[PDB]
Amino acid sequence: ATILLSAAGAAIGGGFGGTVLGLGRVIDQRLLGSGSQSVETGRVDRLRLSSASEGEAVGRLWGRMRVAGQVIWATRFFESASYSLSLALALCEGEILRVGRVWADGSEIEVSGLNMRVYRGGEDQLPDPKIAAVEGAEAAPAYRGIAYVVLEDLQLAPFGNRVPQFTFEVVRAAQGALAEAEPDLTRGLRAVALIPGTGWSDGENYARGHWISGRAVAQPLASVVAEICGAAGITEIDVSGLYGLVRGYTMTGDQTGRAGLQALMLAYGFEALERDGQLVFRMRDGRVAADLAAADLALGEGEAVVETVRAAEAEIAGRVRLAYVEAEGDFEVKAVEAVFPDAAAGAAAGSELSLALTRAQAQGIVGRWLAEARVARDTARFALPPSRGHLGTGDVVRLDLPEGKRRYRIDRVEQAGLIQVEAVRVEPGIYAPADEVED
Amino acid sequence: ATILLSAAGAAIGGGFGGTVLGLGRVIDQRLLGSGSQSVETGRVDRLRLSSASEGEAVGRLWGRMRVAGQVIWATRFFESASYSLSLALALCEGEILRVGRVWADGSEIEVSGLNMRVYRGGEDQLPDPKIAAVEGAEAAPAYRGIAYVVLEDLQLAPFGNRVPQFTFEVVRAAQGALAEAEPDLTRGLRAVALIPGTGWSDGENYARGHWISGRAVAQPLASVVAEICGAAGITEIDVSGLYGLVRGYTMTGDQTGRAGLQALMLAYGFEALERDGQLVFRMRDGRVAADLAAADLALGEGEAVVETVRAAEAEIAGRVRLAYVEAEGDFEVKAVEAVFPDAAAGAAAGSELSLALTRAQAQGIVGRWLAEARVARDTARFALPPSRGHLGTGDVVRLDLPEGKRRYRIDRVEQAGLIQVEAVRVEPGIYAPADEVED
Amino acid sequence: AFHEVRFPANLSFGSVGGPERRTEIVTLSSGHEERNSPWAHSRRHYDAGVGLRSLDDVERLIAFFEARGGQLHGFRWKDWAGIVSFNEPPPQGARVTAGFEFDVPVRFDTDRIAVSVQSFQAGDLPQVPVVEVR
Amino acid sequence: AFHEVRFPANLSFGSVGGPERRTEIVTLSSGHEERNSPWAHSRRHYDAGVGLRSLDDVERLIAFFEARGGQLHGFRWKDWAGIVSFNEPPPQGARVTAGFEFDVPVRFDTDRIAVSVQSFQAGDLPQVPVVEVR
Amino acid sequence: PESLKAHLQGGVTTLARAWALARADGRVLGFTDHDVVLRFDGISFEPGSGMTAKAVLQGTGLSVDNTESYGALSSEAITEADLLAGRYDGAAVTVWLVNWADPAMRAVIFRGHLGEVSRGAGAFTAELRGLTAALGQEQGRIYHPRCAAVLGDGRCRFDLTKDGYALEAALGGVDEAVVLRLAEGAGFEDRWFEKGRLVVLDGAAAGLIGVVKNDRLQADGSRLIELWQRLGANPVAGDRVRIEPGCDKRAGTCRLKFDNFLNFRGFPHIPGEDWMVSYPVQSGTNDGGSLF
Amino acid sequence: PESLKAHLQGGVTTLARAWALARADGRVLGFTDHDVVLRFDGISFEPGSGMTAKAVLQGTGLSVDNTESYGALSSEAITEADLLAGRYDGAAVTVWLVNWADPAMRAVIFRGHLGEVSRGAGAFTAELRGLTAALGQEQGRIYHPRCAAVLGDGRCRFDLTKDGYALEAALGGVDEAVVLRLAEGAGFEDRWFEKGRLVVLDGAAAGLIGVVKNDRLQADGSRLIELWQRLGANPVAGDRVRIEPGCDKRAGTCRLKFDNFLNFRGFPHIPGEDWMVSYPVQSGTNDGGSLF
Amino acid sequence: PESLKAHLQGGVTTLARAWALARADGRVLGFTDHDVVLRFDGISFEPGSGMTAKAVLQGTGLSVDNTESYGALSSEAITEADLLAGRYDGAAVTVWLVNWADPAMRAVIFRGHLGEVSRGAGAFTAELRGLTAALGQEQGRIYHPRCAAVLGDGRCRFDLTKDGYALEAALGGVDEAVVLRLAEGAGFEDRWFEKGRLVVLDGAAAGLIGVVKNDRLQADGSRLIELWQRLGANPVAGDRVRIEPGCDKRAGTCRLKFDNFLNFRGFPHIPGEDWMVSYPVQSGTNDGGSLF
Ligand code: SF4
Ligand code: SF4
Ligand code: SF4
Repeated sequence: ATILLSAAGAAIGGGFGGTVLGLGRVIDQRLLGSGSQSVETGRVDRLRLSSASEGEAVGRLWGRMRVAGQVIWATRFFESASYSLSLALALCEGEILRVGRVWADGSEIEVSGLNMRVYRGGEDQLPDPKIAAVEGAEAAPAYRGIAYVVLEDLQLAPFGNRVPQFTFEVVRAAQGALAEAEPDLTRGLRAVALIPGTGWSDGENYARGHWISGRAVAQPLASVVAEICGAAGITEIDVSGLYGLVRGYTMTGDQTGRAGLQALMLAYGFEALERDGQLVFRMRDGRVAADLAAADLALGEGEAVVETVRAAEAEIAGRVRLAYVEAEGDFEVKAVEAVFPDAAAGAAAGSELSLALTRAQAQGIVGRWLAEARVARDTARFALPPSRGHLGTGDVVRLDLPEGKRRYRIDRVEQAGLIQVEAVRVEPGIYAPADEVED
Repeated sequence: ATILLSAAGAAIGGGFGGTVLGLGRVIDQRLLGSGSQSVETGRVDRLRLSSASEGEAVGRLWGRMRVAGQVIWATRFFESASYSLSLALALCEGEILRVGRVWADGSEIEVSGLNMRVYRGGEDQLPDPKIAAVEGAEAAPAYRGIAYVVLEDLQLAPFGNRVPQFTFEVVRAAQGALAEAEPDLTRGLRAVALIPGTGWSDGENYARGHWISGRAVAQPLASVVAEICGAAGITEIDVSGLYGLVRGYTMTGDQTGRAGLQALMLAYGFEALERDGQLVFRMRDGRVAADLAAADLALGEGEAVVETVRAAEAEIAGRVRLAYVEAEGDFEVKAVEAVFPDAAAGAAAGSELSLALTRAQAQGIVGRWLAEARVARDTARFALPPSRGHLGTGDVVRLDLPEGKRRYRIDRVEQAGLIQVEAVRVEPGIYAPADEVED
Repeated sequence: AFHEVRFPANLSFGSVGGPERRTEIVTLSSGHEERNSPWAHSRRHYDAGVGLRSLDDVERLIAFFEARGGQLHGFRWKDWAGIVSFNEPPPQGARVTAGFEFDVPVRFDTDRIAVSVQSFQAGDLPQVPVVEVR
Repeated sequence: AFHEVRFPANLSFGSVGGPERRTEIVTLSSGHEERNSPWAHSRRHYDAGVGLRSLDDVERLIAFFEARGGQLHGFRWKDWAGIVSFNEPPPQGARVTAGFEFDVPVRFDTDRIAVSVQSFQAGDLPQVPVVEVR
Repeated sequence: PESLKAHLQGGVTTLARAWALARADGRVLGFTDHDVVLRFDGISFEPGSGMTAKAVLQGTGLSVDNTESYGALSSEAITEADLLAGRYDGAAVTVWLVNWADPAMRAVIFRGHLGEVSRGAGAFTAELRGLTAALGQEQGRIYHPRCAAVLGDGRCRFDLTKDGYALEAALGGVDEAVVLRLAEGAGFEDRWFEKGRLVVLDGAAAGLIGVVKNDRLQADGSRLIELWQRLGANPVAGDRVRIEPGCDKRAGTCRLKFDNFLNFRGFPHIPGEDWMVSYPVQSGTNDGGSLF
Repeated sequence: PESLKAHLQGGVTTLARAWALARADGRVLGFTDHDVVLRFDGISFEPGSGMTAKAVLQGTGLSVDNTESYGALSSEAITEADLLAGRYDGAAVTVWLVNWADPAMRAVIFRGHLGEVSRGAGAFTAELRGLTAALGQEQGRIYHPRCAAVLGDGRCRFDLTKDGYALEAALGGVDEAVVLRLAEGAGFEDRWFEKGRLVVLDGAAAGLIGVVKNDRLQADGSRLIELWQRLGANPVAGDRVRIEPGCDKRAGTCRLKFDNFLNFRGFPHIPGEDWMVSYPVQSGTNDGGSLF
Repeated sequence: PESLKAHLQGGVTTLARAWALARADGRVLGFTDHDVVLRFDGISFEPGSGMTAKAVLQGTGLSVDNTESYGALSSEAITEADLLAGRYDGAAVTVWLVNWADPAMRAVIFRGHLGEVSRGAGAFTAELRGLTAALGQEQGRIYHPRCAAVLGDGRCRFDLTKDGYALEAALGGVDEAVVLRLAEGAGFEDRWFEKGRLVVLDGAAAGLIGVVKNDRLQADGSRLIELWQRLGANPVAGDRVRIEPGCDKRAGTCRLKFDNFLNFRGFPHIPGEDWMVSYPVQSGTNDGGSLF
């Protein structure tokens, strides 16, 4: 007997379920290009609160960034007669540097007032804190990986009498097998000293000064993306072409692995190329590798030497926005925007990045996207012969035409013995410092 | 070499990504019909709270409706010795009428107790409030578009000592180039007076009384939909066929433009027709323009003169629901439902409209949808010749048959020189007042 | 576009060709029809030319496709079938002639041609369709 | 729609054509099935006309397609096969004649025609399918 | 159709499609199916290009209409060096359905906005987005601590010619259309205009807008200026540009460089989340001040 | 299959498909592939219609099964003036797989619910939704301040015939099947039944339910009543309708017009969100009362 | 390509595809298009199987690459009794593009991971997931009150051979490859290993891992052990298994049975949601204690 209109049903499931197996987002997709599908990424956490449940995941972070933590092993309320507790707040995993500048619900509490005992969460397996001798040694938990902070005889008097939501500035050095080789500051320094001293003051040259207070924490972008693939298990990871400072990224547990990495591909713009099995992560530039003439393209599928698509004017992202974290002061969600002067009439396209970066840098990034997303309107769809197959999937083609000589970075190489390319328009001058003043 | 089963992959992306480029929802789709895809719309805000972050968008509203506002420029807590602040809460954009009936966290505070200075947010660029001479004149912000309300020497004593969430009744007149032409009450009145006076009392004839207290605020539906396309930039907008009162609609910033408008297409039901480049917004009626006989249809694609689809009984929306705002009393989220007497056994389909309307009107709307969604089960799919091409995309066809003579409003006209139509069944008696009693 | 020559003189019996129209049509399924014409003119659309002479004629014919041809040039075409009107109806033809005296400038409807050898000196090619681009 | 002329007199042996019925049909896979037609007439649908005369007849025939033709005009058609009824059943034909005496106004079912030259004076064209639009 | 129904109800009809697009520049272009050049307005529709007219769709919903409109590119036509450089972006069309026998028998099918143009293989294919393209986009301000408007905007009117602010000087040394030497660098501050409009009003790039960055004068008032993006048309080292001054969109740069601090349209103070959930501790500074 | 395996394991088999649908009205309809009229139950399956039987699908998941079941509409059959008016909506089917040589050798493939029927070109195509159609729908009450039940419901039993409440009178003046004159208007209040069941039990619309609105008597007890929707079958100005009274589903209209205020099944007071986050101020009214 | 461009820029080229997959076991397999067995490394590529090489795709995005790689299964080859039992799961490939005239002229197209293998009709079809398969997965710990690590893990090192913990004994009585009799049951506690690794290192299932359950000794140290799942290859009642002990992943079972309570990597106390929103009532127990 014949078939019904579940011919449309078998066309979907699993007719299209096989695809995504083997495979605000308003601005996330244009920056990756045709590329691949941009996974939902980094709904930035504002009002960081600590939930004491059993279903919250272990967070991870790299550098100076506040994290909420959560309660593990709180004793009963103790009335001195006007209360007292013994908390232990677990921040993040891995060996960390020390936790300073604790502030609870509200503005600020002085850490000298507290009796906190910070712990690195060392794989060395730090023993029991002995404040858990309330429980006793025989049931004292001895957390190996996670970096918990206990609190001792905490007076609940100044903040009500309820438990306040504590939030902790944490400094975590990037770890992993690629990180222990090639040591950056956080252990590479091996004794700096030279404290300038010589005592409201002269901090106008701090952004250009030789001294390294504050910014010694920030990990290079090379090892943090190496930490992601290390935790995911890819040790074949190649990352020598990366040049960036992280300064406090933070993704939670069960953040897909790649969706934590994909926020970095919007900020620093790097390729995630994978020429060979190395998965080369190179920083994206305009350095042209191909120099094709128009005479040197192959015969494509659609029988056009170069199909050139220019995207709609009604969707060009006239103004772009961020949701970065303040990273110098009290870590709070902020926003800058870049507005193109001719067409400001609409198309607001913003996204949220959960990392922490300064004020002139955020206006630099959004100034870079608004230029790039209007440059990346043009896409090219051509086929080039396997006579020059050394055009890796992330290279950029000069592509001489009779009218233009416009560069093109390429995506979605599908070859089978005929390299067919979905390029995208990329200029070299996009990837520069914006050189803006600071706050 | 051959191709893989990414033939299913290239069938999706961007094989189907080109479509939505050039293009509770349970009841939203049936009311627009085959029509077009109903965008997610109006998750109604209950517990209106004010967040003092930097990532919340500028709200917009039209008429008497409470809005949360947010904090901009709060001074430090001042202890008289038992606290004091200097807030400024920014409500919405555009020139507004005055803000009355402020109520904070909780029930109600008397505005005579406050020292608030309301501001219209005039494009005339209102100067500094001089309460920001705390900051000084040289850094005093002088907000042009947004309508902020400062608060002066606010005692935080009655509501705890924390800052309470303030919520403000705001009256905003519909603006835009189509609104300044054809003035309605809010400036059209040009002096009414005639205060009845002649002093629990006789308000049983207020809904039928000649006096205009309260309902003088409510803007006509013609200019509010003109304000949307004006802010979106369509000045070619045609709206003379609209007849409705808005009474306090509210969409936030980044509400897509159209998704704010699409809530009105569910309430007042209007076409958004676009015969010509005017984009005619006409109110939907049953006024028949076509009078086709069965002999006068063209030869379609499927080689059937009229394909008639009747939708499933298991999905007819047996009971429909709303989430309107109270609009007379303390503005709170409410709900009414209309239940069809024969089939009440299931299919609850509700949606949420963020506008404000009275009690007999809400039961009128849900009484209209439950009738319409069961009428709009029948859809017709026929083709009519270009000999009568003056059937615009939103007209309604009599469509004489041998058995029935059932009307059909049309959608999805695709012509290319053969006008092929996906109609939908529409009766005239649906669009009437329900004539119900009030609360 | 050229004004170069008519053609080689030889044309075999069977050189077919007649005017075209788009005239898209709806065929109203329950009665008569209604149909539109956007042309006001007609592409003459000559087909099925055949060169048949010695091989001395072939090398001036294969490069007829090549030299002044390429793809995109005129080579005014001779019809064996300044404004000409047709008065045999009470309607009118009134169809213009950009070239003089039935010369109908065309172009070949081929990506390639195919000349055959039939004997020591026989040169044949089966078809060269044209459409008379303006 | 015109009333211009019948046609050139010549029609070759093989000028085929017979009534065409919508006959919308369901074809139940069980067995017997029902059907109905919305015409109450029948498009006569004549095909395969051939003009064969001298080349003097051709130029009044190629512009027959063009001048009063275009695509969308009548040119009443002569059948070699005011209301005519058919009484050989106890049912009836009762089919109308808008034109007089079997003249059946039509239109050609072609975007183009294709006239051939078969000898110094021979003019041929293989087919001109019509459908007698009302 | 508008009173051509007498023409149209007859089966004998002759309506040939035709349309005009108005570019962002003042010139229009003409296109028709009729195969003979015709005009009714002063547009002179040419059948040399354009015009396949494939299947205009409609919808009562806010979703746009569409027509891919296959055609040809040529020297008289769009020519694609014009198209690639940045023109035809917000090009407005009207499609018409004229009678070629009498062009006073016509109507508009839709007035479009021509969103996506895909050119290739010596031809172009241009999706005609419908009247409702602007709906479906996000418009709003997000209370961010910068400004929000451009210089010419109504929310911050400036009178951008009011003094020696604009740099009107003609161009030399165009190099790779990002670097621009500019013979008359001298006349202004170093790094005066960092976010400005490089409107170029002569030559190849006629009326084309780019954005400046790196306003640096190296020697004797050279004023080497970069841009974010290519202009897309090469200036010929003789063109005239004018550059409006640069706004950092910040309160300090607003009031110092420009006088217009009144028309700010920005949100400088905007306390923060941690202020909001804070309860007032009775320690340290609790007197009225800036909170900055 | 149920013990026809002895028939079925042989390659020589003869199982001809056949099914019966029971309409919402008491009559059933018969359909078979066998090409000869056969019956096993009192259904008399007719091969004159129905029966293409295309590809019943299955699933352990809650998703329904489906069968499009192409067929024919005729005067003996569905006839489509029956179908369009509102019948065959919740029509229940059983598909069978009978042996035509012996109809006692049969089973049920599924028992369906016939959701979507698409008729066209002189035929009908009717998607047979599976047994699990009711799952996948939202059922609930939302604490709204009206009532929630219909009059006949178990949550509000009424005894709807208990007095002169129902209007049993025969119909005249049907007009456009929305307006109904009704000769015997007199006997009740003006605007008595505003949300009632217009069950019409005779003639063309036999047992068809509409909902009333605008119960107005103009002169001498005319009682002109509108409806929300068309009945879909024209009443013939002689039919008998009965109209149950109208419930506004409100506490005031409940207890006044009807006695049954006990069986309310509604939520009248329901304080509100602003009450919930309110802290008690010690000013004004703070004594026990209605809060209304 | 790596310095075969001199070979490749000529139109006369001869690059024949070829690839090697390394299974989870130490053996590799060879595959080539060249139709003659060739090798460059010690792999001995065989053209007897594999190798249709359909359309490797790429992407700058984190999404994997793919190649379906149609081929043949045979006794020398994969043979599909190997594949079905649980091998070739995380099989790592490298595809090469060798010159068959000179195999020193080669490169790697990608190094894959061979995710989905669909075998059927006497052939196999194996989707080659790209290098980035591991990205796109969720990895994390959720503060649950058990442990979180396996026995061999770095977060809980154990020295799993340190005493008589492992049961090294050779197998008898395999039955349906879930029940295992085991001749040498005696030597351990009853129900000693309940979540352990049944690594079988001889015979048919060579190096195949299952998980134990129901460690019960019925008579004279029989130790009948179930498994969760089939091994997929039948052990032959003579194989040698070793079973590591079972960890309940709980603090009581941690410290009692095992000494390693220090390396816990778990979260035993974890107070709860109701503790968090609780305000301290000044009644009953409010002295410092376990809260357990
Ligand atoms: S700084 Fe002044 S002129 Fe410049 S954008 Fe801001 S408000 Fe407008
Ligand atoms: S008013 Fe009474 S009878 Fe009517 S629906 Fe409500 S509870 Fe039932
Ligand atoms: S009980 Fe001990 S050995 Fe076992 S998994 Fe837990 S920590 Fe590791």
